[PDB]
Formats: sequence, C-alpha cells, structure tokens
Amino acid sequence: NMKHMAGAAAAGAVVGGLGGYMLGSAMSRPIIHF
Amino acid sequence: NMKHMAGAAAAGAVVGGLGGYMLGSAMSRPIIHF
Amino acid sequence: NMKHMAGAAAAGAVVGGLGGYMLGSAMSRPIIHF
Amino acid sequence: NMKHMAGAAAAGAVVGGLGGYMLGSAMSRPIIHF
Amino acid sequence: NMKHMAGAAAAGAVVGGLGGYMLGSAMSRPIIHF
Amino acid sequence: NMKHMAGAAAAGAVVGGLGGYMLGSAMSRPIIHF
Amino acid sequence: NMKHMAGAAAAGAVVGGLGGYMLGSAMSRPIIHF
Amino acid sequence: NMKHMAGAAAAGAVVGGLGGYMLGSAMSRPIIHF
Amino acid sequence: NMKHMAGAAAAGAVVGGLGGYMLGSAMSRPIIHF
Amino acid sequence: NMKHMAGAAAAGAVVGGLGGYMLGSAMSRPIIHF
Amino acid sequence: NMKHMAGAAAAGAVVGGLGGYMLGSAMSRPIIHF
Amino acid sequence: NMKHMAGAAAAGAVVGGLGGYMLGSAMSRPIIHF
Amino acid sequence: NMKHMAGAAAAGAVVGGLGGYMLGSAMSRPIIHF
Amino acid sequence: NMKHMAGAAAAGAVVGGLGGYMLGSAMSRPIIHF
Amino acid sequence: NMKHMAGAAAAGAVVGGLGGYMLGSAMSRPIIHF
Amino acid sequence: NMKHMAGAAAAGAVVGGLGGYMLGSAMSRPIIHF
Amino acid sequence: NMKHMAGAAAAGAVVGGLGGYMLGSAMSRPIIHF
Amino acid sequence: NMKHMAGAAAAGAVVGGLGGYMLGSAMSRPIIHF
Amino acid sequence: NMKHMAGAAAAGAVVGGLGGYMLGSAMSRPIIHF
Amino acid sequence: NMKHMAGAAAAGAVVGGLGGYMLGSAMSRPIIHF
Repeated sequence: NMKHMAGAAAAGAVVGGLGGYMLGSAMSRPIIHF
Repeated sequence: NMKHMAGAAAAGAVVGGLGGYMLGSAMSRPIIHF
Repeated sequence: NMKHMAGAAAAGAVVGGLGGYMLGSAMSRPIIHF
Repeated sequence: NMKHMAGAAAAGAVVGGLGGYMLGSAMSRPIIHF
Repeated sequence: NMKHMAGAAAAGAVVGGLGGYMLGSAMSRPIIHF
Repeated sequence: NMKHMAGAAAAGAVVGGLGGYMLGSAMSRPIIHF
Repeated sequence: NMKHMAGAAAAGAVVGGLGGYMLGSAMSRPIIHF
Repeated sequence: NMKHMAGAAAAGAVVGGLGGYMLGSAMSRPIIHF
Repeated sequence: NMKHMAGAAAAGAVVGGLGGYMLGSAMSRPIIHF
Repeated sequence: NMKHMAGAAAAGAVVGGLGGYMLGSAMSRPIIHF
Repeated sequence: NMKHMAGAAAAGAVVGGLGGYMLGSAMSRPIIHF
Repeated sequence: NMKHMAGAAAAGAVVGGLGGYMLGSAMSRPIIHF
Repeated sequence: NMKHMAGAAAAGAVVGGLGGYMLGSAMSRPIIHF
Repeated sequence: NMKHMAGAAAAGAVVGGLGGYMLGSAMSRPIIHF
Repeated sequence: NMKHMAGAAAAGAVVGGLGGYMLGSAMSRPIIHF
Repeated sequence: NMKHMAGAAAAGAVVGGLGGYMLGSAMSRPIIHF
Repeated sequence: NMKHMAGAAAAGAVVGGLGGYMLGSAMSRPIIHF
Repeated sequence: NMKHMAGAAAAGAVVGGLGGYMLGSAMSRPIIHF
Repeated sequence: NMKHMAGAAAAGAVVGGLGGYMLGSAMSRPIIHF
Repeated sequence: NMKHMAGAAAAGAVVGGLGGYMLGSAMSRPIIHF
C-alpha cells in the first residue's frame, strides 16, 4: 500500500502559492518595450 | 490501498492561493509599453 | 480503497483563495500602456 | 507618482487561487496518524 | 498620486478564489486518523 | 516616479496559486505517524 | 525613475506557485515517525 | 509498501511558491527592448 | 534611472515555484525516525 | 519497502520556490536588445 | 512530569494588573492633538 | 521532569504589571501633534 | 531533569513591569510633530 | 497648564497588566525548596 | 506649559507589563534551595 | 514650555516591561544553595 | 540535569522592566519633525 | 523651550525592559553556594 | 550537569531594564527632521 | 532652545534593556563559593 504526504500538508503557514496542475501547452509571445 | 494527504491539508494558515487545475491550453500575447 | 485529503481541508485559516477548476482554454491578448 | 500593476490583473484565466493577506499569527499542531 | 491595479481586475475568467483578508490569528489543532 | 509590474500580471494562464502576505509568525508542531 | 518588472509578469503559463511575503518568524518542531 | 513524504510537508513556513506540474510543452518567443 | 527585469518575468512556462520573501527568522527542530 | 523523504519536507522555512515537474519540451528564442 | 508555578501565585500583594492573553491582532491608529 | 518557577511567583509585592501573552500582530500608526 | 527559576520569582518588590510574550510581528509608522 | 498623557492611554491592545500604586512597604521572606 | 506623553501611550500593542509606583521600602530575604 | 515624549510612547509593540518608579530603599539578603 | 537561575530571580527590588520575548519581526518607519 | 524625545519612544518593537527610576539605596548581601 | 546563573539573578537592585529575546528581524527606516 | 533625542528613541527593535536611573548608593558584599 501507499502512504503519501505532499504539497504543503501539515505545514505551519502556507503563505506562498501552491503549485497548479496544467495538462496542456503554453504558447507565449510577450513583447516588452521599456 | 492508498492514504493520500496533499494540498494545504491540516495546514496552519493557508494565506497563499492554492493551485488550480487547468485542462486545456493557454495562448498568450501580451504587449507591454512602459 | 482510497482515503484522500486535499485542498485546504482541516486547515486553520484559509485566507487565500482556493484553486478553481477550468476545463477549457484561455486566449489572452492584453495591451498595457503605462 | 506610482503606477502599480500586480496580482493577477489583466490575466487570461486566473484558475488558481490568489494570495490572501493575514495580519496575525498561526499556531499549528496537527497530528496525523496513517 | 497613485494608480493601482491589483487582484484579478480586468481578468478574463476568475475561476479560482480570490484572497481574503484576515486581521487576527489562527490556532489550529487538527487530528487526522486514516 | 515608479512603474511597477509584478505578481502574475498580464500572464497567460495563472493556474498556480499566488503568494499571500503574512505579517506575523508561525509556530508549527506537526506530529506524523506513518 | 524606476521601471520594474518582476514576479511572473507577462509569463506564458504560471503553473507553479508564486512567492509569498512573510514578515515574521517561523518556529518549527515537526516529529516524523515512519 | 511505500511511505513517501515530499513537497513542503510538515514545513515551518512555506513562503515560497511550490512546484506546479505541467504535462505539455512551452514555446516561448519573448522580445525585450530596453 | 533604473530598468529592472527579474523573477520569472516574460518566461515561457513557470512551472517551478517562485521565491518568497521572508523578513524574520527560522528556528527548526525536526525529529525524524525512520 | 521504501521510506522516502524529499523536497523541503520538515524544513524550517521554505522561502525559496520548490521544483516543478515538466514532462515535455521547451523551445526558447528570446531576443534581448539593451 | 511538570510542576509549574507562574503568574503572581503565592504573592504577597498583587496590586498591579496581571497579564492578559490575546490571540489575535491589534490595528491601532490613534491621533493625538495637544 | 521539570520544576519551573517564573513570573512574579512568591514575590513580595507585585506592584508593576505582569506580562501578557499576545499571539498575533500589531500594526500601529499613531500621529502625534504637540 | 530541569530546575528553572526565572522572571521576578522570589523577588522582593517587583515594581517594574514584567516582560510579555509576543508571537507575531509589529509594523509601526508613528508620525510625531512637535 | 498641563496636558498629560500616560499609562496605556489610546493604546492599541493593552494585553499586559498595568502598573498599580502601592503606598506602603513590603516585607518578604519566601522559602523555596525544590 | 507642559505637554507630556509617557508610559505606553498611543502604543501599538502593550503586551508587557507597565511600571508600577511604589512609595516605600522593600526588605527581602528569600532562601532558595535547589 | 516643554514638549516631552518618553517611555514607550507611540511604540510599535511594547512586549518588554516598562520601568517602575520606586521611592525608597531595598535591603536584600538572598541565600542560594544549588 | 540543569539548575538554571535567570531573569531577576531572588532580586532585591526589580524596579526596571524585565525583558519580553518576541518571536516575529519589527518593521518600523517613524517620522519625527521637531 | 525644550523638545525632548527619549526612552523607547516611537520605537519599532520594545522587547527589552525599560529603565526604572530608583530614588534610594541598595544594600545587597547575596550568598551563593554552588 | 549544569549550574547556570545569569540575568540579574540575586542582584541588589535591578533598576535598569533586562534584556529581551527577539527571534526575528528588524527593518527600520526612521526619518528625523530637527 | 533644545532639541534632544536620546535613549532608544525611533529605534528599530529595542531588544536589550534600557538604562535605569539610580539616585543613591550601592553597597555590595556578595560571597561566591563554587
């Protein structure tokens, strides 16, 4: 059997974001002019 | 069998966002002018 | 069988947002002028 | 002056949670028995 | 002066939760038995 | 003056959580028995 | 003046969490028994 | 059997983001003009 | 003046977490028994 | 059997990001003009 | 076991106040004009 | 075992206040005009 | 074992205040005009 | 004339005791045996 | 004239005791045996 | 005239004790045996 | 074993404040105009 | 005239004790046997 | 074993403050105009 | 006129004690036997 503990489980203060889950692609073409 | 504990379960203070779940793609074309 | 505990279950203070669930795509074309 | 753009402003699909804002402390004593 | 844009303003689809605002503390003592 | 762009602003698909903001402390004493 | 671009701004797909902001301390005493 | 503990489980203060999970590709063509 | 670009700005797919920001200390006394 | 402990488990203050998990490729063609 | 003696126990004349116990935060914005 | 004696225990005349116990934060913005 | 004696225990006249105990942060922005 | 402001006046959260006022003496002969 | 501001006036969180006021003497003869 | 500001006035978090005021003498003869 | 004696224990007249205990951070931005 | 600012006024976090005020003498004859 | 004697233990007249204990950081930006 | 700023005024974190004020003498005859 399996006993799995992951993420931020039982943490003390989860003040950062947690990871998402993306099943698909990213096409990115930003254009930045300073 | 499986015993799974994940996310921010049993946390102390989940002040950051949690991860979403996206099943699909992202096409992104931002244009930033400072 | 499965025993699953996730999200912010049993948390202490869930002051951040929780993750949504999006089954579909995002087309994004913002234009920012400072 | 200040021009500030933050958070998930102008995003394309904000499917994850956003960050909260906690002004105070977290005392956490979870006990997990698998 | 200040021009501030934050949160999920002008977003495309805010399907995740947004962050709350907690001014106070969290004492948490969950007990999980699988 | 200041022109600031941060967070996940103008992103394409923010499927992970964003960072919270915690002004206070975390005392954490989890006890895990597998 | 200042032109600052940080975080995951203008990213293509921010599927990991973003960093929080903690102004305070962490006292941690986990006890793990496998 | 397996006893697995990962992520930021049982942490003291998870103020950085956690890792997402991307099953798909990234095509990126940013153009930056200072 | 200053033109600063940092973090995972303009990235292609930010699937790892980003760095938080902790202004305070960490006292840690974990006890692990395999 | 296996007893595995990894990531930033039982850490004291995880203020850096954690590693994501990417199953797919990266094609990158940035163009930077200072 | 523990034998604890604290506060003003067994004192001779407790004419000052004793300490309270506040589990939560204080936001204070007094304005004093002499 | 532990034998602990603290506070103003067994004192002779506790005419000053004793220390409280605050588990949470203080945000303070006084404005004094003489 | 431990024999601990602290605070103003067994003192003769505790006319000053005793120390509190704050588990959390202080943000302070006073403005004084003489 | 006199304008006097003292004590914990206008405070934000007075969780410690305040000082008493003792006009008289203290004779103290505690005997502590651990 | 006089404008006096003292004590913990206008403070943000007075979690320590405040000073008393003793007009008289202290004779102290504790005897501690560990 | 006089404008006086002292003590822990306008402080951010007064978690230590404040000073008392003793107008009289202290005769002290402790005897400590470890 | 340990025999510890600290603070102002067994003192003769503790007319100054005692030290507090702060587990968290201080951000301070006073502005003083004489 | 006089504008005086002293003590821990306008401080950020006064976690140490403040000074008392003793107008009188101290006769001290401790006897310590280790 | 250990026999420890510290602080202002067994003192004759502790009219100065005692040291606090701060586990966390201080960010300070005072601005003084005479 | 006089503009005086002293003590730990406007400090960032006053975790040490502050100085008292003793107007009188100290006669001290400790006897230490190790």
